[PDB]
Amino acid sequence: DSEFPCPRKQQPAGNSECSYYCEMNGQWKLGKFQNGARCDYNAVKDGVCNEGLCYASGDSASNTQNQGGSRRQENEDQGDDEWDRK
Repeated sequence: DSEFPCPRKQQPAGNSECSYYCEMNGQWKLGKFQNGARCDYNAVKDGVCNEGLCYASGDSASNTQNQGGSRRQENEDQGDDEWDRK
């Protein structure tokens, strides 16, 4: 128990995510399905989802930014063509 207040919710057929919709405290709140439903990660990894988004289990990995850069100008025209003024 942390947040997401609503009773165990009801998922339809052809599901792959876990979140729900219900009205608690006069605001639309997200609810929770049976802890660990199948995700888009069912026929590629093991699917265990709950608490608003899609989740994966069995394999985990993380990526970092080893490439990057900065740009001073995004256009070489140095103006806007929407106004069409110089």
